[PDB]
Amino acid sequence: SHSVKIYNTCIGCTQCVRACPTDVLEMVPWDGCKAGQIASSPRTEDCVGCKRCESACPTDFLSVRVYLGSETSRSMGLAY
Amino acid sequence: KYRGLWFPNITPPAYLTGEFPADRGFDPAGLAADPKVYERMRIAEVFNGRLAMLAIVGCVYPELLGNGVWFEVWNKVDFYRFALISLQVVAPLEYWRGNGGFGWDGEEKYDRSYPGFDPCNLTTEYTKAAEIKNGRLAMIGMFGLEVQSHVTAQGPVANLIEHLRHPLAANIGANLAHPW
Amino acid sequence: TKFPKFSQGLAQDPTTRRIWFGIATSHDFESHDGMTENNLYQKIFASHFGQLAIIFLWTSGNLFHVAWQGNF
Amino acid sequence: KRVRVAFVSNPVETSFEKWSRPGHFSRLLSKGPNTTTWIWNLHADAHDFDNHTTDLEDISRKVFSAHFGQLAIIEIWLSGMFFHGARFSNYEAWLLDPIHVKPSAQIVWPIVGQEILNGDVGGNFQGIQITSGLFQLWRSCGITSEFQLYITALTGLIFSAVLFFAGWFHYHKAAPKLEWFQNVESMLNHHLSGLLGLGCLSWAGHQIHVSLPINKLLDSGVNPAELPLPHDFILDKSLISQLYPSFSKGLAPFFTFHWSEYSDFLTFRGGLNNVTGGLWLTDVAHHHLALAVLFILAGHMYKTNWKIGHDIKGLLESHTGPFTGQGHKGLYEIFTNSWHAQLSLNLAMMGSLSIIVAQHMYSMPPYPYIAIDYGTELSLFTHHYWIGGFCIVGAAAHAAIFMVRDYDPALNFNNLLDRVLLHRDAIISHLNWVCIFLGLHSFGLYIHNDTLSALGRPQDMFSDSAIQLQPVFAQWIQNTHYLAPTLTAFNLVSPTTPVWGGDVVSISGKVAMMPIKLGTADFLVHHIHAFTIHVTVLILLKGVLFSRSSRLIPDKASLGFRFPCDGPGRGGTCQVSAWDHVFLGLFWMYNSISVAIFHFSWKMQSDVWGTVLANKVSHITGGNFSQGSLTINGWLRDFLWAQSSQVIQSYGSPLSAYGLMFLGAHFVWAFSLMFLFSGRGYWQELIESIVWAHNKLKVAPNIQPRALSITQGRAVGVAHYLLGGIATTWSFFLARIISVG
Amino acid sequence: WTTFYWHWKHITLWQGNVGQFNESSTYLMGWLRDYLWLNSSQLINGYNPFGMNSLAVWGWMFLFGHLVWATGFMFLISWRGYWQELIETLVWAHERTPITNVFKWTDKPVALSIVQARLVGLAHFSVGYVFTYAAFLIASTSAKF
Amino acid sequence: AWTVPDLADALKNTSAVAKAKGIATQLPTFWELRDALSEVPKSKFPEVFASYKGSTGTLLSAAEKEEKYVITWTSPKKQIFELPTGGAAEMEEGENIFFFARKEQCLALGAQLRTAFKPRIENFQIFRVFPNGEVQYLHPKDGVFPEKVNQGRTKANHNPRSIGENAEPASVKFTGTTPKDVQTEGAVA
Ligand code: CLA
Ligand code: CLA
Ligand code: CLA
Ligand code: CLA
Repeated sequence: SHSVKIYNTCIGCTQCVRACPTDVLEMVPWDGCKAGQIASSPRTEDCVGCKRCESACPTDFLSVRVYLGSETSRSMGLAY
Repeated sequence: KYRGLWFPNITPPAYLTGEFPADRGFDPAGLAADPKVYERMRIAEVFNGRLAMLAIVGCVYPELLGNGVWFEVWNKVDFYRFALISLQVVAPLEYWRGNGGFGWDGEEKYDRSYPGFDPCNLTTEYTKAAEIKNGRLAMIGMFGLEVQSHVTAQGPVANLIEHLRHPLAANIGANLAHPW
Repeated sequence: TKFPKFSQGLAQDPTTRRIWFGIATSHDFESHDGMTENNLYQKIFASHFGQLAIIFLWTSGNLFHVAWQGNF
Repeated sequence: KRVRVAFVSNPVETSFEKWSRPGHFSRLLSKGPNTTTWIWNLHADAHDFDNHTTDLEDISRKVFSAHFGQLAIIEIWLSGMFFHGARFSNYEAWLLDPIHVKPSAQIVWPIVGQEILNGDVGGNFQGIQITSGLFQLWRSCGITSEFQLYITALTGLIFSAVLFFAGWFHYHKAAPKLEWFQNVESMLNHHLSGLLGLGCLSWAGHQIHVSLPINKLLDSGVNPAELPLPHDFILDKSLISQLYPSFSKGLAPFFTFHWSEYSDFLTFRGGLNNVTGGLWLTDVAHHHLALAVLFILAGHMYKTNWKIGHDIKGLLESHTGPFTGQGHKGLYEIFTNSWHAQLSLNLAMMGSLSIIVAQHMYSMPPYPYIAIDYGTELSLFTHHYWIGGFCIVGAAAHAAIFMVRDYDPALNFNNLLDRVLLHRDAIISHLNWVCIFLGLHSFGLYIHNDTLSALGRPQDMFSDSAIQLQPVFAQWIQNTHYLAPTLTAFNLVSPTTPVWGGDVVSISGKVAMMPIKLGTADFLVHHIHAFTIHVTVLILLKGVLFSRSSRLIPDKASLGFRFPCDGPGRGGTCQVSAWDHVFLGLFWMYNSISVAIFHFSWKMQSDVWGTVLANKVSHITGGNFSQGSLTINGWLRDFLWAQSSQVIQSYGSPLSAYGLMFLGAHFVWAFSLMFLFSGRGYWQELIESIVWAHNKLKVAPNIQPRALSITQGRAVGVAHYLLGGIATTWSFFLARIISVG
Repeated sequence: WTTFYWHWKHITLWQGNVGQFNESSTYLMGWLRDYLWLNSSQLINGYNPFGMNSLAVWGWMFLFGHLVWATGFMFLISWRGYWQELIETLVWAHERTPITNVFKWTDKPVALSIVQARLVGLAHFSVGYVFTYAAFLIASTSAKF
Repeated sequence: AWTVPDLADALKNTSAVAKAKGIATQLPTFWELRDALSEVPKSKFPEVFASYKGSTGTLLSAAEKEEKYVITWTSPKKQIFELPTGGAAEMEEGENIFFFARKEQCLALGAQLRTAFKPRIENFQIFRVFPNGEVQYLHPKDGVFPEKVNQGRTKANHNPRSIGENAEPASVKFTGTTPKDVQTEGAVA
């Protein structure tokens, strides 16, 4: 499976969460930023590796980061 | 069981219900009114058809390959040897077909129309109708070949090519208008 | 399936990727599963012997085919 | 009543303000540049009107007005050709001696040694030999002077100004409303009956009254200086009566339906003139007059304002059978609301028409003395083939833009378009099989021959002296077309062309046309053609049908028509967009047309073009196509290596520009691989180090250097590949056929 | 570039006409015409409609190199998504074609990866480059000497 | 409050399940369609054709052997929407059910439900269905859409640094770890 990690530079704009096509990320509460929410990645078994989240992120060098790893039928985007 | 008929507004015979493949209500001469004959006729129809299908490919394909014409084969090939050797080979096969098996009493009760020689499991009440219809087409064809053999005295590929080259000067009209 | 046994990640892959990426990572010994420095140096040293033998067999075959089928 | 002119006065103010504000048309571009990407985006997005506005009326207006600008630029280009023909040509010399003088209408200035390109073309003239067919077209029109060429070029420049005016007027001053644009039945009636109908009538009028006399006199050796001027045929009916006596009866036969009285200028002979090697102009007149009648008729078929005529929406909705659901319902709305749908259909047809033009103009040479101008013949075939291939690939592009941008599911429920999309895996998979089958059974046969030839077994080859593959259907068709004048086209004298069979037409020594025979070599090339067209359809159709979605990407439409990928996951999704299918189809169209024009060039040089002595015909490459084309080695050796001697031995001669263009095109083609084989990750990191050194010497720019985008890299790559490939063949073709033939 | 120079420089020295190299090597049409074009004559006649000579193997390996080089461009130019979507339609056709379905794969067919195809493209390109030049180099030198 | 929903309650509506099975079936083999047409007179030919309702974009064999996905929602009107598997379908007034082969297709249709309709549809629920018969509810997993912050959610895979404060790979050699997973809070499998 791919690995999605969130770093403390997040500003809780929710853009990555909106972008994700397989519901991997969600917003949980946090106190490290003004918006009082950070992104999190509970369902990384469903991550396809598209990197749409990283395209959405507006922080200078992203706060969300997808490290591609071992392939499964879920991550390989197979309908067969 | 809707089925089509061989002539527009006719009514089918009452013994032809559509119960069997490729029934089109066609028995004006009443040759299958008794059910046991209709059983044998059914086996015969499929078997004459299968043989006409083999025959018509056998007749056309060596002429396409330039190996000779089907009704002139007997001046290069001895008929009597061919027919002796063929009947020797065919006899136990035909025997077993009619018999129903290898045993003297039938025993291993097989279908003598539709044995199981089908590795692709393709057999349905539809493919049965396709087999019959292709066979009927081939029987009509082999009738054509024989009559054309006598009337035009050329091979069937030659007959086709003549019709294609000169459709008006090579057709049934022109060939029967002359003494032939 | 099983191949490649030096990579569990690849050997769980249900696609034809497993085969291709198994062949292409077979000699990269550091990246193999549970590789230690000791085991790494020992497989390098053996493979080195294997390369040497292949070179001596190659020369042996040039000599042989020229002695047998050539015009030296 | 219903069909009516409806417009708006003065909707856009003429001012140079926005000319000074680049990017004005886009919300994003108008904020100004920050990186270099902006500049490229400005050029890429300029003509994409449906991305500027949402109003279909504003889009229609821009389209109509842009069309006038295109006509203006075409008119400048034609005026140029007429002017160059009047002032820098040997047209008047060529008109006395068409067989010997070579047509030329471009002189070069003497500077840096380039004057060598002014070759010896005849008629006491030095210049560049042209291969466009202008001189033959002018002669056929009846143009004999330079004055007439001058008048035409001046009138065309005024007409170009007027068309630029119309564009400004119909956009800035009096712009039609969307209702006007949506009168498709009026448009069809007018374009068929008016533009094509009256256009054919008018041109038949010119032919009958100007082109037929002047050509008839010229073909009987009448020296163009002492020819009558064209009005003289109109004013003095005695001149035209001597040539065609039916004119003495005037228009009385026409009105009493005794049209057979005009059978001396309206013929149906068929075949080529024996003097010029062209079609007979009396046939060409009857042709255009018959077309006129059919087009005027055809344009009376749709309903506008008078209760007669067919309604198109009805007509489409009526035709619906059982396999096809709701059938042609919903199409009328697509074709009167989507400009991209129309542009797709019209490009597919225009492209197919260009290829038909090419195939019909080599076999039935329509202009005097064009058939024995072998450089013209080769050029026009090749030109029209390339134009066709490009248009067809455009048709696929615009179809995919329609699917991504203007498809409405709601209005397409269980009609044909929806049903197509419900079985798109069956369509692509069957196409895939056919392409593999044709690949193996066609290029596999060349590989067979090459290998068996090299193994020393020539009797095992697919050849006319070996295993024969004869094209028997085409032979059948050829024979039927040759016999046609005896039964099925009885009132015709000769068959339409010598190609079908018969005798060699030869003007002076040179062969105009002669029968083209087909055998094993013709069979293999034809099945190669069928293979390459099938693969190009596979790539373009896959792009149209999978433009909105696929198993891999469910929401492609939301990403759009042109996007580079959806990231390195799912195994990697590079080039999934429909734009990327158009990009790969460009290469396969290039491969397909390239093989076709090589076929033509070798077959014509080997089996048609040549010189006749008595009855023996000595072809240019001496009949080597039939045997030599059956291996790849023979294509490389007997075509590519042998016929390339002229272009590589052209330095120091007036053909040396082709030598330079040959090397230059090889260069541009190889340069394209830098863009096609790399990616922008590398280039953006290399530009970072360069930007460093500019920064250190305080000369870094405020518009930040960026590497091109993914899409733009692909676009640059295929552009430079297509340019370098096509120009290479152009150099090689013109230098060869200008030298030998 | 280094081997073309070495070769042409020796081939002209050994034949005696060093003028050929001295005159022609200063412009690129010289390389194309008096090196590639001229010294490919015997090579491409290794097998002809008339017959074949012992250069027929190098002839064939010369066209083989051309083919392998060109095949590498497919991997280098067309990229993965195109192929992943086509292979999805072939998997559909296999699954839905009767009789045949019973042949099932154990490894789900997918398109090659991004790096993999860069490597496969490079390997086709390299093999064809080497095999073409070695054919030309041996056949041309051996033909004239 | 909010409780995890059941597909069983959704699958009770037999019409909606019938429709779902109808639409998630593959188009028939030509042979089968030929046979169906063979058993009817000509007038009834479009009815046969009208009996098919699937496509080639639907579930293949993996759905039966690995997992399929189900989306349920309730529509206020009968309207045409675009399937993520190519083609169009009709949502009925009331409960709709649709089967898909990937989670990305489900959420794609969900995304269309939340953007492209004038009364927006927000009430879709997505479930994963195994061959044995276990049904796992997937989305929205806690009742609240994930873009909205909800109490009770915890941090997953959080790294408590910036990305520049990761270690160098050469510092964790032969130890079995990478720099990216050092000191990760809420590290999932
Ligand atoms: C090591 C390189 C080498 C190579 C490339 C060849 C190549 C060949 N041999 Mg030769 N051979 C070799 C060594 C080699 N030989 C040696 C050392 C001997 C003496 C034992 C022979 C004895 C021999 C005989 C009797 C014959 C050949 C023949 C041949 C030809 C056909 C293949 C064959 O039939 O051999 C079959 C192979 C053997 C008989 C034994 C080969 C032993 C070598 C060491 C194989 C291992 C190579 C290498 C290390 C494997 C690594 C590759 C891997 C990384 C993919 C082919 C040209 C045939 C021939 O002449 O056709 C015209 C033939 O009749 N060879
Ligand atoms: C004569 C003066 C004139 C002026 C001041 C205006 C002013 C304007 N026009 Mg109008 N227009 C004019 C003439 C004029 N137009 C004519 C003659 C036409 C018919 C073509 C139009 C049709 C028209 C349309 C369809 C539109 C405008 C629009 C506009 C506005 C923005 C134009 C702009 O920024 O682009 C400046 C662009 C250029 C200078 C590029 C000119 C390209 C020309 C036409 C062809 C050149 C091809 C050339 C031969 C090069 C070939 C390749 C080369 C390598 C050889 C601006 C108010 C636009 C608008 O309203 O936006 C909201 C708009 O959509 N105009
Ligand atoms: C009547 C024909 C026609 C018309 C009206 C259009 C109109 C359009 N096309 Mg379509 N198209 C066509 C034919 C046409 N196309 C053909 C034949 C092809 C296949 C090549 C395409 C393939 C195509 C694609 C792939 C795309 C379009 C797009 C567009 C739109 C924007 C174009 C733009 O902004 O580029 C501005 C113009 C340029 C940047 C000029 C490019 C110059 C080229 C690359 C080189 C020309 C070389 C020159 C001839 C010779 C050498 C020059 C010398 C200096 C060396 C516009 C709606 C685009 C779109 O998305 O809109 C939705 C788009 O992506 N078209
Ligand atoms: C020479 C270079 C080359 C070759 C050989 C290929 C080959 C292929 N291309 Mg590729 N392609 C190329 C360059 C090439 N391409 C380039 C430069 C690009 C642009 C980037 C592409 C882009 C491209 C796209 C976008 C597509 C293709 C497709 C294809 C496949 C077409 C189907 C086919 O004909 O298979 C038959 C195979 C061949 C003709 C290859 C040669 C096989 C030889 C002759 C047989 C081998 C010997 C064999 C063992 C003998 C068995 C029989 C014998 C014993 C009797 C084929 C594999 C298409 C495809 O896959 O559709 C199905 C497809 O969509 N290509």
